[PDB]
Amino acid sequence: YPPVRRDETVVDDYFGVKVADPYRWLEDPNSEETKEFVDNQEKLANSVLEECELIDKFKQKIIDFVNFPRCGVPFRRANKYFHFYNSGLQAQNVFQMQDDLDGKPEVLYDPNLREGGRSGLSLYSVSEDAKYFAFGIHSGLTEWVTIKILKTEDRSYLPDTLEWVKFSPAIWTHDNKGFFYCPYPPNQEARYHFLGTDQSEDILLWRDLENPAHHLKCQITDDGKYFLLYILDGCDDANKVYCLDLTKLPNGLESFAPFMKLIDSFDASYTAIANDGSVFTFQTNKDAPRKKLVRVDLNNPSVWTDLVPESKKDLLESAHAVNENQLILRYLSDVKHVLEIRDLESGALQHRLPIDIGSVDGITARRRDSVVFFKFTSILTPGIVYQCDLKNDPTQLKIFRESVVPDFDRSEFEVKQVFVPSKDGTKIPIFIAARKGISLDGSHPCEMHGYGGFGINMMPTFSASRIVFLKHLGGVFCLANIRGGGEYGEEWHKAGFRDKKQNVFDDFISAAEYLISSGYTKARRVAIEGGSNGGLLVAACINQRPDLFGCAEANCGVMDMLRFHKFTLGYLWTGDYGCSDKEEEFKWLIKYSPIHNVRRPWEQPGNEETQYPATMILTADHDDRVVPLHSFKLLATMQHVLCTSLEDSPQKNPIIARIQRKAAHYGRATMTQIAEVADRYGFMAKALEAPWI
Amino acid sequence: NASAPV
Ligand SMILES: C[As](C)(=O)[O-]
Repeated sequence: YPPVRRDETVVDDYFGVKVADPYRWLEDPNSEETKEFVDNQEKLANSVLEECELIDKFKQKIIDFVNFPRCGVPFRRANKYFHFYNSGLQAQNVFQMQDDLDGKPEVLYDPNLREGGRSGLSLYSVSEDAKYFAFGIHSGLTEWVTIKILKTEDRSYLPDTLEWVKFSPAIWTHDNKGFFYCPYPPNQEARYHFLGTDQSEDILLWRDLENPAHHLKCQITDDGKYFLLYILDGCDDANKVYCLDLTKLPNGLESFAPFMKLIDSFDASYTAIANDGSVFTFQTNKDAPRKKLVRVDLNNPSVWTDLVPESKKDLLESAHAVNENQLILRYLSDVKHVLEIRDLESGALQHRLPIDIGSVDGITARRRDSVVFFKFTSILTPGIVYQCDLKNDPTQLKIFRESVVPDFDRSEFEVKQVFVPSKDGTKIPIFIAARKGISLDGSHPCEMHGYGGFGINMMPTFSASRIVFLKHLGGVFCLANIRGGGEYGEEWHKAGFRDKKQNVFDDFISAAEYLISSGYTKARRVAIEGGSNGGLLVAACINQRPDLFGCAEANCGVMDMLRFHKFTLGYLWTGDYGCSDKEEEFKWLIKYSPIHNVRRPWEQPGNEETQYPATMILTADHDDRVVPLHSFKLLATMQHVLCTSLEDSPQKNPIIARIQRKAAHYGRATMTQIAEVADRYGFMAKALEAPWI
Repeated sequence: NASAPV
């Protein structure tokens, strides 16, 4: 282990509790001492990884399994269709256009020609007349985007260059004169940009200097009549709704704004699904933690009526107006999708299609489209684009595109869903994937994934690397739908946040206990993996029950729960986590903060045989979302407490960081991501003493 | 818009 300096003078008082921070100096990513740490850890990592002789076998198998063409879900503008394509191994997906769904594609924008495809497209917007394509380009490693506009007819750029954007969409008016977007000043704003003008001329529609942390999303209705502005605070599923009637402006957007403030609190979520003139259909969680559809007339805005009442059991995850007078509702029913077709006007059910284990997403059809397309994936189904022609054949899903994994016979494997009790009795759904016919004799290596926060739904989607694990390591994979997610509505989220964050960890630990008791695996043959809030999941669980796990892989985790709120966008997570500035919330946080709860398990009576799992801490060197000090401080703390603070420690399992050079949080070019995942699985196979098959 | 299901 490399020498890592401790600054024994750094100590802080939290409400009478003294907390030492000997690796505070790792918070400065620019010092030579920090850069030397990174160099030293990289060297150590490389030295451990070169002992992991299956990395190259995993890598090539992952490459081979990923090497298949993928056509994304198409969407329509005017007569043209647009979609993403990848021939299999391109660094990023290429944006294509066609005149006909089965006609020859033209390339509209290829991210691979820029910076070797470090980053793909995240902002992509096509104008209503299909003549213009607005998209976001990253300049360097930062999160800042520049919006450029290309003409679809000849692929020439407009001069227009819009700076100081991050995650804004570009929302076009039906007159094709320009678009709404939400930039920051050189305090997010809502602006309108006219084509052929400099950004300095853009019309200001909204700012709130009195609430600088409030952030914005926007939308235009399918009829082109209303601009909707949504105002959000932090990460809560709740928002304001402001409506601007574009038909009543004396001189268009040039006239400048006078929003109708339909909803002006943060009490509930509201997404506009459809309107007929002033009569709006919303999706909302108001008095409905599993969501519902409601109707309100802007001309009588006090009076809301249920259109599709809240299900007693199932989350209404999304809703989409289609074929002029219908709705497709996407329900999540015990973490499996159910698609319903309903009448828009009455809300009446017409058809109901339960979906197999997997996930349907990517419905982009608009009210005026009669063909709806969507994507289905699952652990054992790489990717199908389905089409449903509501005009001519409403009852049938037809396969439009079907991905094929080379040399993968899905019939050798099986996926099941089971429900397991947490400490408090609560039923936790888990998916379990494995070779068919295995013996439940405790002998299989097992990988478990989870997240558990922020109302995020964890779906069992396709992963090529997971198939390598299953087939070539004889592995058992588990995806655990722990609390803190949104899978059973807002009550599931809140049963796993703030003072109840510990429930999330208990759920995950309860799942691992089930997999051991049921005979899939055994204590110390279980690997756990998670990212971001899921990286926190991994780090807390290994601190609390190191005896259960043989390998832990924490991707860009939030590890200093006392100081996270002080860096970049960490302040937006206090909704889920609390904040150590407030004593009560400090008292939740200090009990599970990963860098504050590293302890030698062998010093606990009865626990003399126990060490920490083999641990890989992963992070990009320029993650501006979750700053890498989290990872670095946890690494330093573990290495110290468990290894270099002792002459001949019992901690034999390696503790290392895989630090990606010249990487942001976003990017993930194919080969870069494959390299990372190959390293994570080779390490796991070595940690669990699992042979290649 | 992930480039591949890795
Ligand atoms: C990016 As996060 C800390 O909400 O998982």
